[PDB]
Amino acid sequence: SMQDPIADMLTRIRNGQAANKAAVTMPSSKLKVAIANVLKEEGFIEDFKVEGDTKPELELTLKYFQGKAVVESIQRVSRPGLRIYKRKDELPKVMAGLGIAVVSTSKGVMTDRAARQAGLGGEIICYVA
Amino acid sequence: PEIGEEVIEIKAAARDPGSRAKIAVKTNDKRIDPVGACVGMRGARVQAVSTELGGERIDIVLWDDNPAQFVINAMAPADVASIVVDEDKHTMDIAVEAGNLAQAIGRNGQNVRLASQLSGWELNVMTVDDLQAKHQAEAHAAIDTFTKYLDIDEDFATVLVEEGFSTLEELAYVPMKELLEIEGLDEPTVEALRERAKNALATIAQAQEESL
Amino acid sequence: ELQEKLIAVNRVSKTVKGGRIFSFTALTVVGDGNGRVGFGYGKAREVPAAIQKAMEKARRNMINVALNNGTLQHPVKGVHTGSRVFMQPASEGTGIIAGGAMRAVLEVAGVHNVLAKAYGSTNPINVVRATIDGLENMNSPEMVAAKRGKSVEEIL
Amino acid sequence: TVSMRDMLKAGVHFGHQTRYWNPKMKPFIFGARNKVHIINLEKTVPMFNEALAELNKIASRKGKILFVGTKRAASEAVKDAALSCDQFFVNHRWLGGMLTNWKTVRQSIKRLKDLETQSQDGTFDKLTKKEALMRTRELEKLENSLGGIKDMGGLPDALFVIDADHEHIAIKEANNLGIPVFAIVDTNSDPDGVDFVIPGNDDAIRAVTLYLGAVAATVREGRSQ
Amino acid sequence: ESFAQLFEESLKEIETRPGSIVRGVVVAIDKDVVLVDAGLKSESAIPAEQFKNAQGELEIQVGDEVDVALDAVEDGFGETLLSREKAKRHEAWITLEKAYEDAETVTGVINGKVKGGFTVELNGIRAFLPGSLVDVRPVRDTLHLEGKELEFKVIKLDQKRNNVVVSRRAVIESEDPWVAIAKRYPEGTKLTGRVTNLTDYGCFVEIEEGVEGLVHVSEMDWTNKNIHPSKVVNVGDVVEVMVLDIDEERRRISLGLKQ
RNA sequence: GUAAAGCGCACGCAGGCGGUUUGUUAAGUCAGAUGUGAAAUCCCCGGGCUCAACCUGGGAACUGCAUCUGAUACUGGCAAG
RNA sequence: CGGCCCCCUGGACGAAGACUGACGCUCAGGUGCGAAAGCGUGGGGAGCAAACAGGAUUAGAUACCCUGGUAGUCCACGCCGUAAACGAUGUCGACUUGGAGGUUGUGCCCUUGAGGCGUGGCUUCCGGAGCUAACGCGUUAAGUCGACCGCCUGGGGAGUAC
Repeated sequence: SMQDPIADMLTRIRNGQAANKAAVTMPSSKLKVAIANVLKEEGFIEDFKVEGDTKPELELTLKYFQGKAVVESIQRVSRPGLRIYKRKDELPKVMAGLGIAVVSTSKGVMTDRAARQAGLGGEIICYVA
Repeated sequence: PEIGEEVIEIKAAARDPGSRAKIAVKTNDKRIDPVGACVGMRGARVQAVSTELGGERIDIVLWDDNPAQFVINAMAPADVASIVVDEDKHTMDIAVEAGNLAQAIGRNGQNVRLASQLSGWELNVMTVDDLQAKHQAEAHAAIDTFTKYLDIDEDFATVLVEEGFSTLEELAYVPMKELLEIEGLDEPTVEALRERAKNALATIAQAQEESL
Repeated sequence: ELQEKLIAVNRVSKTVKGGRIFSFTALTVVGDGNGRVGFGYGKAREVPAAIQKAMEKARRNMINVALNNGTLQHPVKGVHTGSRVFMQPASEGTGIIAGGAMRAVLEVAGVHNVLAKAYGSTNPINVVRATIDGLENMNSPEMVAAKRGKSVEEIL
Repeated sequence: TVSMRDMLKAGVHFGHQTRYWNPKMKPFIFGARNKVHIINLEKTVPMFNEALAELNKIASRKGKILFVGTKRAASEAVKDAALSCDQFFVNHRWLGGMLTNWKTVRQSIKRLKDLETQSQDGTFDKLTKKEALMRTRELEKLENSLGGIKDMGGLPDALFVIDADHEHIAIKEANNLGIPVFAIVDTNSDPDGVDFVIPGNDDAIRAVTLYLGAVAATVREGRSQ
Repeated sequence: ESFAQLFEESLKEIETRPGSIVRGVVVAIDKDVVLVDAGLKSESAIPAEQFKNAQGELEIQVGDEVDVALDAVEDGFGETLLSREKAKRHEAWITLEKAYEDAETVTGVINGKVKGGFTVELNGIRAFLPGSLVDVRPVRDTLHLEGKELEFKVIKLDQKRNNVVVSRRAVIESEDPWVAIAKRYPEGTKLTGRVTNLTDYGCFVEIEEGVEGLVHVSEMDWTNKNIHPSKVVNVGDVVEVMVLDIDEERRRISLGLKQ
């Protein structure tokens, strides 16, 4: 059964990048939306678009720089089987700071740097590079 | 042997036998490295030509692409930073610093001729400051010419030539929409001021009629 | 200017009607002490000829690597067939902490400071290939900025 | 330069069947007519123009062009095209490693040249018959194989090809060496190795001729420049 | 723009599948291959034997136009099924024209009954007939001057199997294959059938409304085993064959050619 | 899959995991504080034995536990969809 | 699991709608089904055939071959619980280029004809990216991921002893 929506998102994105798909669509969720927004802010994607009322569909638009994809790597870290929660000091650095780590915090979902700046940790969703 | 089996693209060989012999070479991007093959293990083959016909300062430059990269490569072995261009006689104006000019110029009558035939035309070694000096000696002149072009009032002309790049000398062929962004652009009049400059050119041709 | 290291040389056999024909394989690697690196794997009936071939091949099929000053830009993994390799940027003075073929390639590459372990197989050929792969994929800050449409200070 | 109507007349828009296509060509396909793929001329034309411009630029800097077609339908035409602009060509079977293994083939060229000289300039006749027949046969072989590229000297600076899938060996060689590739690529073909792809009917004779003629004209222009 | 889309549907509108629109201009002749271009993906490898008329020499130079046939695409490279079949549609149209006025008038010269019925030939092709049709009455053209010239007056046609029998004389006078498969049966009814594919043990001549015949390898000639059918007859040609044997059950009508 | 390693196949309790929206809670989670976490040991900056080991001042650390005050994105609970 | 028929009976798929409203996935223990051989009791017994007997072959022939031939194979009700019980590939879900078929639905289309254009289910082969020690797998993954379980830790001794 479908158990982890976010991870499914990330896999879809990965597969689109692999296959040189322009855009990747999937059912929408708020957490998914926020993640997409974070990615866009962090520039791994061009734009995201949710559409629909009863069952809305998130549609991300993937990014390709000099042929190859932008999202070099994208992994979940927290997962239903095994959750990961980090305190602000302990927060990670993806690719020695070049990549990002999406982290959900009390004040919303943000990149690891942003969280560090804020002064708070939380659940580590995914690394992106 | 790579050059012999068409692996080291060797165009011209602008070199002065009996002194310095610097020459650039191109190659089909395939992990070949042209200069490297010409040099060898610690200048293995380089030493051969060094003591071949006589003590010569042979040099190899990694040709990049087109003639623009040939300019810098012709200034080697030294440190080029920038260069000017033109039409038929572009005259590569070498732009380096006094400190690095000592080696770049090397000898008054040696590296100034060896690097002159490098591109096939001729080079004009200059200085970083020299470039700027001549650079400004050009902004004032599309203006530094008794202003024989458009002409209207002078108080507006100063404020227009402040923002104006390359004065107005034949600037109508450029973007005719960025001067309308200037604070003060009602009906097409500045787009008309440039037309006046065009008329001034015709007036200059009429002056040629006055002299021919 | 280029420096060249023969990593290994190995005798390999071919059985024929008469008996065993022996030959020699030479694994070399070359580099300019900067980003640029290339390995070559030559074969000949005699050893010196085989290493000569290895050098020739290495000199061609060279690859560039984006080095932050003496070390790497971030931890990087690279694999090839059995040899799976981890290598990690390190502070000036630490030197090349790496084993075997891997070491050699790093030195010619002109990296001076790394912490580096070869998991899995340590078959010199495969492990050097894996190293090269890890070095190639490694991107720089400017590169990622360009990829992503940002400035370097935005990425830090 | 080359108009769309002319291409349509030639039969460029036609492309291979629907069981023989390549999904990397899906962009370049427009539709499928009578279970036959149609190439999108709207997307073909601009790129063809581009490719022409690049070829012209190459010519301007005194670039060496190699014209490859071994389809044996358009071998005559490719040779004609090469000659019109006095460039080089391989209208018969491409020798495996012609470019990569140039140095060996260069000897081959030299032997061919020597044989030609013997035939023509020497005027020595008086050769043992069988031996003379053998030398003649060798000459014919070498002319067929390396006739166009004999005056080439080194390695070309660009590579025009009539079929990518058919000449994939040449393409691969060009890629290994880094020579620019200008390929006519039908729906069945693989354009990944190609630098300046050209979606067009490699098979049809008139279309091939048209492709060649425009290429030759732009080479001549660049030479004039 | 939609220029191209409109053109695509235009060019759809101005071609059809079968060999109907005489469009292919002969753009290269050499012996033994003619080639055309009917606005198809490729040029047809035409035989010379589709295009020589009734005495053995060619008739069309460069630029000449005949339609070919379609609905089969790309055996690996190329385009068509041959154009004489197109001529068969014109012959069918001429035969149908009879219906209008109840009399199709041509020349028809029927010397001898292949399979009971005199063979009647229209200009290039020769068709086979059922017995009654050669003669309106018991007149029997065996006493007429050999290969005589009258006309063809249609007595019988099979309407799915191209067997058409016509009346040469007497100007004044004016599932489906397998249930009733007893028409060409009795022992020896000969037929005019085009061969389709020679499978190295066979030839597969099969013409008579969706059946299959095999003249396989043993008869074919008057040599048994060293024969290799491709050498000895043809590809795609109408020949002498007769039944010799029928299965109505395991649908193997085993024709012969040594007759 | 072939190197050791997918139960012969199913159903299914306990257990593990759980679509989507809103509200609420605040258990998990995070932040801050307080209490404690003996001294010695380890590490940092110092000092004293001629140096060192050794001795030694101050810090840091002791990743934890308990409480109180917040945060509520996520996980959980409860209520409605 | 294979001749037809009838009776009782489980599942699958498609077509539209209508409803319920997360009721789901996985599963240690547990429970059930589980080829062939084998066991028990009672029936049956044509053919075949472990065992057995004879004839050959052979150095020997406790085999292969031949002639016979009993358990068994068949039925009923119990037990046994294992097989290279194999796709040597756990189950469920999602995503990622293609081609050629088979089978079984179903929508439209002049079925003008065996057809034309789609859209579902199951299924055979080839092959791309990717993966793989390679062989190969390749939208039915051995690719990219998530949930749960089972299992492995050098060869023998040993899947044996207690």
